[PDB]
Amino acid sequence: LVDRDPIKTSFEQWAKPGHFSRTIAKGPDTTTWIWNLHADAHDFDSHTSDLEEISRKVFSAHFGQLSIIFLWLSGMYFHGARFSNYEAWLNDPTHIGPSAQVVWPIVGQEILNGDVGGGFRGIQITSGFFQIWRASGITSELQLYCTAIGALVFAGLMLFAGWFHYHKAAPKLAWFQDVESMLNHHLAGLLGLGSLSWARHQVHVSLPINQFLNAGVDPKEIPLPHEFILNRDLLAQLYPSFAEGATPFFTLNWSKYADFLTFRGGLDPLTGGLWLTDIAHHHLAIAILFLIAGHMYRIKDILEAHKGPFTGQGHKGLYEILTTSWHAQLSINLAMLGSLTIVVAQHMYSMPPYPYLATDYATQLSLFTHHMWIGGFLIVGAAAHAAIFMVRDYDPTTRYNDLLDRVLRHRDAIISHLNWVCIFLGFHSFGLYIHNDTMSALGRPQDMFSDTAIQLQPVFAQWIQNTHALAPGTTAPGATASTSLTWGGGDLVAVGNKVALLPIPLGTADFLVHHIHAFTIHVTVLILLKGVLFARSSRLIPDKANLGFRFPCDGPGRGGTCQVSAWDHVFLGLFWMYNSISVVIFHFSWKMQSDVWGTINDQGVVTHITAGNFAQSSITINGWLRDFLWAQASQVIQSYGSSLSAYGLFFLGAHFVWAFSLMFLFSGRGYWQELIESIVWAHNKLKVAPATQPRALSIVQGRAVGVTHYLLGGIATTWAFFLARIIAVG
Amino acid sequence: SDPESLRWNVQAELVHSRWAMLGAAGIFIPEFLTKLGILNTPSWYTAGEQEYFTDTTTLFIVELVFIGWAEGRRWADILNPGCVNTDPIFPNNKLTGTDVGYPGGLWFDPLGWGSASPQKLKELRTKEIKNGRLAMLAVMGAWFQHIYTGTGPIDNLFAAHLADPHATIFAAFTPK
Amino acid sequence: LAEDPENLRWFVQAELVNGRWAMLGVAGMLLPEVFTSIGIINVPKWYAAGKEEYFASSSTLFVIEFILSHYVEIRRWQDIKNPGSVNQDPIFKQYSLPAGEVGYPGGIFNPLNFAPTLEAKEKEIANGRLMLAFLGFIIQHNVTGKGPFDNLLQHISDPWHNTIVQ
Amino acid sequence: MRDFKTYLSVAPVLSTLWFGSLAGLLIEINRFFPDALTFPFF
Amino acid sequence: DIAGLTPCKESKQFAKREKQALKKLQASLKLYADDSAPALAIKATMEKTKKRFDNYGKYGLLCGSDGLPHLIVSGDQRHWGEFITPGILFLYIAGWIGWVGRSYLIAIRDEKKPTQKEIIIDVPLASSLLFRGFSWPVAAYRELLNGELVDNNF
Ligand code: CLA
Ligand code: CLA
Ligand SMILES: CC(=CC=C/C(C)=C/C=C/C=C(C)/C=C/C=C(C)/C=C/C1=C(C)CCCC1(C)C)/C=C/C1=C(C)CCCC1(C)C
Ligand SMILES: CC(=CC=C/C(C)=C/C=C/C=C(C)\C=C\C=C(C)\C=C\C1=C(C)CCCC1(C)C)/C=C/C1=C(C)CCCC1(C)C
Ligand SMILES: CC1=C(C/C=C(\C)CCC[C@H](C)CCC[C@@H](C)CCCC(C)C)C(=O)c2ccccc2C1=O
Repeated sequence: LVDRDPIKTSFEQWAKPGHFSRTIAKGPDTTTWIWNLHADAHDFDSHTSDLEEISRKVFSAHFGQLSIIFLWLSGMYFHGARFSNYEAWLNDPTHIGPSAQVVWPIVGQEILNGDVGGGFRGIQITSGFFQIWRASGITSELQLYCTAIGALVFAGLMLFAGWFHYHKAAPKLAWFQDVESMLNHHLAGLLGLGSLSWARHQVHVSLPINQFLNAGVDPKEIPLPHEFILNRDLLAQLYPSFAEGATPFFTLNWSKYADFLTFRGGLDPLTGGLWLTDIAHHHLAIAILFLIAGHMYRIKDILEAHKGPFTGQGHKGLYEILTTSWHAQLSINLAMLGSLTIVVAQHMYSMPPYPYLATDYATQLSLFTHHMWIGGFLIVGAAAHAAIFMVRDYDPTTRYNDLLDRVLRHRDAIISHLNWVCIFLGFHSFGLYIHNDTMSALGRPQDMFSDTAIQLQPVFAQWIQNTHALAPGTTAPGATASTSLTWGGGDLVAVGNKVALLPIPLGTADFLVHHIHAFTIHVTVLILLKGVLFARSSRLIPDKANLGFRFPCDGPGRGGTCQVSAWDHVFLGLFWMYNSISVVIFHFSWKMQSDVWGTINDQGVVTHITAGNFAQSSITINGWLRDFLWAQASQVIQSYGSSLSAYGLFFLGAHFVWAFSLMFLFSGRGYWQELIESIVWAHNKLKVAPATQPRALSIVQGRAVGVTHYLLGGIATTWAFFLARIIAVG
Repeated sequence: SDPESLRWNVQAELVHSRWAMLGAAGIFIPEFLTKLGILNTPSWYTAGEQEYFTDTTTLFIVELVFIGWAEGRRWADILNPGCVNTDPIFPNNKLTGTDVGYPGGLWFDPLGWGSASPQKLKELRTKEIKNGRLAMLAVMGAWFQHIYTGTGPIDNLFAAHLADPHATIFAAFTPK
Repeated sequence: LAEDPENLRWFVQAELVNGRWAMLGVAGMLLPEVFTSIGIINVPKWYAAGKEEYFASSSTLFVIEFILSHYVEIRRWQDIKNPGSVNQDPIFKQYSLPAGEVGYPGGIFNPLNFAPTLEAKEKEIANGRLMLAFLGFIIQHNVTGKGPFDNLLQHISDPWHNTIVQ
Repeated sequence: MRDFKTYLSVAPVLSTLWFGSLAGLLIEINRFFPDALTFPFF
Repeated sequence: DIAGLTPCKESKQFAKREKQALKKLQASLKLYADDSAPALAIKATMEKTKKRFDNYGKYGLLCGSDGLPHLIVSGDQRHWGEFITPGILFLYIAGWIGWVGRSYLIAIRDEKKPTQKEIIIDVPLASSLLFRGFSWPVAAYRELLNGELVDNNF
């Protein structure tokens, strides 16, 4: 370390066994430290006992994400370009069924490459470029081929800002350890100056270049590469060059107008992607705020303020150490970032924001479950990293007697409640279904819980849905339809290939899933809540912050003394959430196809991918493999010899990989030792082993190779199960 | 703050160099030489226009039986005797090292003054134009590029195309 | 331990038997080349004696000889663990007794010996290989061919043939 | 520059320039003979 | 010849496979490439699995019912190199994977501190002990069982 510290060598450290705590990787050989090294590679209890750097690394090794997201996207714009189908698909939507990727016909490959639209062999897409891409106030294949290198530009450069940190002799403390302004900036002008800037390049150019696309043409029979300058003459069709107004204000006359916007709500008949005549106004109406907003402020003051009786004395002082944490100001974030992603996953499917979605079924549910697993994979995290706080981050105990020191005060308490909450749920929240089986398999419907047997009567309606689609008669101005076409009141006519959204009815078989979610969302959180709370000390172990937030398990005593910790609460809390999301998905498509998705023809006699089979028959939790899993999936297990086939052909692996997790999840440890030697023996006889003491998995590594597999198994299983029942009918 | 960054053979890279480059000599002067309009013409009838082809891949064999032979003999007794094991003198060997070759065996050696010194003076000559030849040929090997790319009409491959003025290739000069 | 070799006995005798049988093997070919015309596999039979009986078979022939070769060969065994073969000119060579500056062990490179008059098992060294690798050669080229060298009319110049098999 | 009795080192995963490639040259034999399931010989 | 049927010289069931199945491949009356220069079902992918006509070579190859071809390899009638030919091959290749396993290993445990030289690699692949494998004529087939790895060391 020790090596040359000094002052006295540019000469870099390539060669001399080890580094990472101090009777380190020792001279003496071993393997464990090769999963060490990668694991905990990023961490901070080592590197130095002194903040300083760390924030000087994380602001750099951050960077290389943007740059990456940036090398990525490029190979997607390039891809969504010269491996074309976008040109072809756009003159010809409702019709196509898009591609970007294609094999090369090496070995078996080609089956994977199967006629997708504007006349070519390839593998489809459920990742709605070709639909952000509607945008292109321009169109052209080589063009995206500029947007593309425009991408690699931001990268190399927005990747030499990461040389232009840590490796360059760095900023320091004040720079972040004065926080005083940060959000001031961020939200004001980027949050703002994007949404803002996005406005300017969202009616300028895009609106017009799909105002007269929503009809016909073949591009360049429209939208030149410059055309949209000073020429405010084509902006003539889509409202005035302000005619006699000057910089809004009022001494304005309308005997017949009101600038672009003229607010919509509903859905283009010919392109139901929601109206764009709005899409400017809403982004404009954003930015303003941010534009005004990012103009606080300088900190404590506002939190150093409102206290009460039982309230939070420490509210006041809610962390000096919120300029001195990270692990704290990351975990907070993840809960939001994360919880603020799966709020996407709704406003999307019950309010499409891109031209051609809904009709495009599979190219926005992929979405609504990809976005859905982040608004969850980022939340258990958002707990883990709080545990990482709760255990260690600060130097000593300087933080004292406050909102927390409070919450903890009760702790065998906040989690005392929550518990019973769950068993109240569960009993009202799952055995509920099991009634049905036991009594519908007993069979007496009189007494089930059907949308019709237990008292509810051919209506759901009177709640709040029915006071949403109907609200354009309040303080409400209006604009034909609602806000989200899926609401109770009025309207039908949505689309001329297939369908899109319509009411979406409820009652029971909507009533009780909606409740299983409760109990599922709740017991998830119990285990993370109590997990992060009891982070450091307890009446099973108090001497219990003494290593780190991991540690395998304290020891055979006290009865059990194993799981405890909170790596592990963030190990069995993943375990749930994989359900939390994995059953919410299961919900949406079985609805969204049992009803909604389906299809018009004469007299628009609606014909769902399934005549609402849901009805009386998800209520039975077998119906959930009678009507689901065994019904759909018949497309997965038919999928051989085709074009997609890579799904069925995954769906066996990964429906294997999962069923390999249990081995990592379910087993001892001096076991594979006791085994690894028999091995090590046979090894020595030929003279072939010892060097680098081969060793079994690091108790908790073992759990690391559970879980992670159990998910990348149990998950892509459906990622396959899905793309295979929306491609092809649906 | 400056790379770390290398070598050591930093000593050997420099002798496929005098290999690569001197060598490009062979192409540089014979080409242009060629001999414009010699009088003229290039015609080779002789072993070549009637005995069923002459070479191509008996070409190589004979062709680099020799290069064969000689390129090997080239670096692998450039010099290095001692020629085995077992502790470090670095290059990745000099496991010849402290012994050149032989303790009083034969005339391993060239030349008096117990070494191999091809005398002291001659930095001249080959420091200059020669590790020139390295440099030179960088840019009239960057001519190889200019000299022909553009696959004289007789083929557009993967049709961008991508605009059009007029042709290109070689013979000397330039429109400009 | 046995630093290194070794061996000895070993497979130097290993060779000479290759050497001197690759030599013979090629006497095989020698024949059909001057006053030429008659060989390849020619799966002989192999020179074939009298007009007084065989007749396709009378017998496996071929199969026998080498039952014989067989105990004569145990015999050369019957030598090399423990040195016994009067002449004694393979196991090290003749020149009676000697060479075995490698019979009790300790070689490294050990060149050897063995003609009284005179010289050596040496330039019977290199007819030694010429012929092993020759065969390599010999039943290399069949698998497409079977004949050498005319004059400068139109032969030695390789005209057109036909892959490997493929 | 490398003579006799082992040489210079190399990284953690030069196996990722050994899985990719070498092995990679082998698709390169699995299209030259675009097919197997027995094989002619040479 | 053996349990399944005969090779390619005739195999009815096999024929039907050639034909429907692939050729439906077809299946696309057109699908546009009248002259067009990409969409390559058209040329080979079929013809490369196809011009594989009433020839595949000829390989014998037994072919059961549904006429997918079965592998006997019992060293008889025709089928010998469906295991041995590609069998010794598997042997020879491996073993010269681990002959050198027991090599860029038995070359270290010595000199000075040799305690993980192996997480980096001294000669990459060994590129020194390299050919020791093709430069196995006989080799371990004697010197493994006599000396070195000698029962001693056993
Ligand atoms: C803003 C977020 C983000 C950031 C910057 C971090 C940063 C950090 N986390 Mg963290 N974390 C996050 C989100 C984040 N996390 C989330 C959402 C969770 C919930 C799962 C966690 C759960 C978590 C735990 C339990 C731990 C950390 C730890 C850490 C620290 C260790 C980093 C490391 O060595 O990489 C770790 C990554 C590897 C070693 C790479 C292995 C990745 C495998 C599992 C592959 C994943 C599957 C994928 C499909 C495989 C690729 C495809 C393949 C099939 C080809 C580091 C400070 C660790 C710590 O000890 O604190 C100091 C502790 O282990 N995190
Ligand atoms: C060079 C290496 C080498 C050699 C000679 C062997 C040899 C052996 N192993 Mg083994 N093994 C190895 C590496 C090796 N292993 C590695 C890396 C692992 C992963 C931990 C194992 C895991 C393993 C297990 C679990 C078992 C064996 C067993 C055995 C024995 C049975 C052979 C068998 O069927 O397993 C086939 C061989 C493997 C599964 C090993 C995979 C690794 C190979 C591919 C190493 C390839 C070389 C590698 C790249 C080194 C780099 C080269 C370097 C010089 C630059 C045999 C003695 C079995 C036993 O004990 O019974 C006698 C037992 O079941 N091995
Ligand atoms: C520099 C600038 C700018 C700008 C502008 C800008 C600066 C803009 C920006 C914007 C931003 C944005 C617009 C954002 C975006 C984002 C995104 C797009 C993302 C997305 C996502 C999500 C959702 C999550 C994650 C994933 C992803 C990434 C996909 C300018 C400046 C200036 C100056 C000083 C001078 C004068 C002029 C001006 C102008 C005044
Ligand atoms: C047997 C095998 C395999 C298997 C396999 C299986 C049997 C399975 C696997 C699986 C894998 C995976 C699976 C991975 C992956 C992936 C991915 C890419 C994913 C993605 C995703 C995302 C993005 C997230 C979530 C969802 C998903 C999953 C979709 C192999 C074997 C072998 C041999 C003989 C020897 C040598 C080597 C090899 C050649 C290797
Ligand atoms: C199966 C199992 C094992 C045994 C699993 C092992 C030993 C997996 C590790 C195997 C390594 C990854 C093989 C690595 C070898 C190769 C990387 C070396 C050759 C390099 C390549 C070229 C092949 C545990 O150690 C364990 C520990 C704790 C709880 C549960 C379990 C558990 O369930």
